[PDB]
Amino acid sequence: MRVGLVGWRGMVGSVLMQRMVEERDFDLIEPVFFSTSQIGVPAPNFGKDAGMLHDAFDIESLKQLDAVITCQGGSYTEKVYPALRQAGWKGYWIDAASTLRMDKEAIITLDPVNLKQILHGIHHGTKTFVGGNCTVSLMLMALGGLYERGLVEWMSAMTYQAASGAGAQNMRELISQMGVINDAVSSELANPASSILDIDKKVAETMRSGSFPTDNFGVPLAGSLIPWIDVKRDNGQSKEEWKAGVEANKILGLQDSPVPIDGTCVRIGAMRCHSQALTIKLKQNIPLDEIEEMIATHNDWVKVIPNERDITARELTPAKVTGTLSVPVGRLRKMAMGDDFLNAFTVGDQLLWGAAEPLRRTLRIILAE
Amino acid sequence: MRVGLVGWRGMVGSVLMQRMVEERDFDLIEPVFFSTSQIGVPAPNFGKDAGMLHDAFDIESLKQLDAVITCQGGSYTEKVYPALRQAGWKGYWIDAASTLRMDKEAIITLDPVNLKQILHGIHHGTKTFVGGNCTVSLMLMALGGLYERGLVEWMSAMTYQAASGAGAQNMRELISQMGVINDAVSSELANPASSILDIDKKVAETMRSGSFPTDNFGVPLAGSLIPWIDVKRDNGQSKEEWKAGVEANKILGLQDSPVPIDGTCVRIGAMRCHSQALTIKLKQNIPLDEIEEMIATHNDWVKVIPNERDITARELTPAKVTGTLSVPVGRLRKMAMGDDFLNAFTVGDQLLWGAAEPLRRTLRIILAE
Ligand SMILES: NC(=O)C1=CN([C@@H]2O[C@H](COP(=O)(O)OP(=O)(O)OC[C@H]3O[C@@H](n4cnc5c(N)ncnc54)[C@H](OP(=O)(O)O)[C@@H]3O)[C@@H](O)[C@H]2O)C=CC1
Ligand SMILES: NC(=O)C1=CN([C@@H]2O[C@H](COP(=O)(O)OP(=O)(O)OC[C@H]3O[C@@H](n4cnc5c(N)ncnc54)[C@H](OP(=O)(O)O)[C@@H]3O)[C@@H](O)[C@H]2O)C=CC1
Repeated sequence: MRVGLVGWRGMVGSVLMQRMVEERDFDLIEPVFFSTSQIGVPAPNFGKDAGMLHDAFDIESLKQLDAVITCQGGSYTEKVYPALRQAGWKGYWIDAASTLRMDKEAIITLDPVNLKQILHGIHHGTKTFVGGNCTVSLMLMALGGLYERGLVEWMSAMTYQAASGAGAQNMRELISQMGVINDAVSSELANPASSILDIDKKVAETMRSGSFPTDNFGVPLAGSLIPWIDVKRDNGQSKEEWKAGVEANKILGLQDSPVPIDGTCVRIGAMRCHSQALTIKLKQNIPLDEIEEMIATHNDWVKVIPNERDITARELTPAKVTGTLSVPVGRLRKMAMGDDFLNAFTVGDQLLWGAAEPLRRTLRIILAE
Repeated sequence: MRVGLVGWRGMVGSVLMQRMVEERDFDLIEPVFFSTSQIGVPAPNFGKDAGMLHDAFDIESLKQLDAVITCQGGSYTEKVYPALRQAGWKGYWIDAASTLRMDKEAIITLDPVNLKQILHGIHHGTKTFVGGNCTVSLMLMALGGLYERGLVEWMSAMTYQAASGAGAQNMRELISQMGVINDAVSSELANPASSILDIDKKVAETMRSGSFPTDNFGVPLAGSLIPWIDVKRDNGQSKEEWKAGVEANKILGLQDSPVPIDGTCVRIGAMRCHSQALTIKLKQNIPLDEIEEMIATHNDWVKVIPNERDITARELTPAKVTGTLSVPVGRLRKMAMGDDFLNAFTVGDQLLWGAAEPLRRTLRIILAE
């Protein structure tokens, strides 16, 4: 099987390449690397000599592939995908971009949750598989056990999303802002007797100055937060908040009687892990022990963290989860509103299960079929 | 009126002193400054000569006062208050500490919300007024218009709390961690050709190293978050989470039929502003227009922000709010769950309305009556 890799050099592409090498996926395929700016240059060697970098916009060369995994971006897909399908290409298009996500011909891939849907799609001619919004994937990887049993009446999700989710330059900007903040008061901080209010005044002024690097976020992120991600929609939601409801329900195949999912998506100063504080209304008053069981047994990556202070601080955080495929869920308890109200706090790496991993897994499933 | 000041030198006390100077509160009282570390030397001069520093632990001295405003802390209140009351002192004790908050002889003070209760208390013998938990005060300052009309059935609050809530040293630690993170990749941070994954790798290692400065938080805060604040309670709640409901209902005078308030309190890398994402269940389907008016007209500090991307990014954040008495609230909209489900996001400075402001206002109220 000849598999084309587009967008392998970017952020999500690099995590994918790294994962494909670790799982030795290249041993199972004939890799062909593409580029939109380094055509002709020798292709990267991840174990196999793939030759030179091909032209990512050459529909005719793309047509000779059996599948394509693209991490290039939405505009790329919009430009190339239509022309490629129209050229008669019937190969598998595995995309990280949100472009085709809601197309009737496409399946949002998150196999630990919807393997059956994916298989039925493969067995019935579906050739387009798209990774879901990073936030949706991480939410379902944590609560799949509940949704799977149709136990969720509705769910409010307040998120704490990492800078990396907006882009590599956004992550760089976050760390730069951190340095600028510290630079401004490094002397005072070194002086044990310095005034905290003096340090505070200086930090606020620094964050508010024109020199503070905010090209990418538009406003400060380090030392602050931004309660709005992506474009505004007519009902007042941001596109980020809207995606949760429509994507989760498509993944679960609940379009006919969707579960209401809503909340506020907030950008915080975390590097690359998204965390979510959920208010889950259950259709029944299930004993907490059984709830923890349903959650834990859903997949190999979710992890129920005991509702104890010390352990929660050490394991239910971005510092702990970053760079791993682990999806811890903690603070599980019934809420003051009633025993059919379940509180849950989860953390997940949005570059792995939230981006690269489903693409990886989808190729292995297709190969296995 | 002779008023003793205890804890005027610390973080909260310093914010209080500056506010008392700005409002010219000292022109209406005879201030007596107390110390827990050194006496006999001249007291601070915030306008008028106040004499020497008095022994904050001397019962006889405290008995000579008409009131005491203390920001010293609970340890101090526990040592002094009981003895002072047992000694027959009937003066007003205005406290920033949580010690007496749920005491049957104490009223939690947040006059823009419960002036009536405070006045009633003063006219009927109540001599102890305690400022509420910062998160409670900030939430009620933003949503008072709704609670005042008994329109809230329940509310789920997911917070984003600043380092200052934990203390001056915690704020310093947050900034130091930011510096350590930046230092680790400072050299390549600005080079767009360097691997963002390698940068991420180094930041992750740095945060995980034993030498990362975590003496106060125990784990990293900068670049991460900690979904647990204060000690665990027998149900699944942390003490911080538990406070919200009991304190809010006491302030509102609904202890016999309380509004269920619950959620997860999370510490994030902000300096001195607490933000909250609320899922508000209304008892009736009220037009969003009326809700906005109700919220906006409740007090002089709440500020309702249009539900638009750019204005939200610049107005509804700690960067905007820090060091000010403004309490913006935005993202107001009905949720997918139904027209009686209201989403809201608010930000407030936890050292002002969340700590110092209620104390000086209570003093002014007592002076007037
Ligand atoms: N960030 C996240 O957490 C998530 C992102 N996604 C999606 O994944 C897709 C790709 O995102 P992302 O990987 O962040 O995009 P990047 O900008 O990091 O990479 C995309 C392309 O930009 C080109 N490029 C230009 N300059 C550079 C450079 N200096 N270094 C490396 N590549 C460069 C490369 O193409 P070429 O080699 O041809 O020049 C690369 O393939 C997007 O559609 C995004 O929405 C989905 C879920 C999560
Ligand atoms: N931080 C926050 O956001 C909030 C705090 N609170 C409460 O306010 C109370 C006080 O907190 P906080 O103000 O942070 O306590 P601080 O540690 O900042 O100050 C308390 C006392 O420590 C002594 N002290 C010792 N060294 C110093 C120093 N180098 N500089 C200044 N003072 C020093 C002073 O007492 P002396 O002059 O007698 O030596 C001072 O009054 C607590 O009960 C807390 O729970 C309530 C809501 C919010």
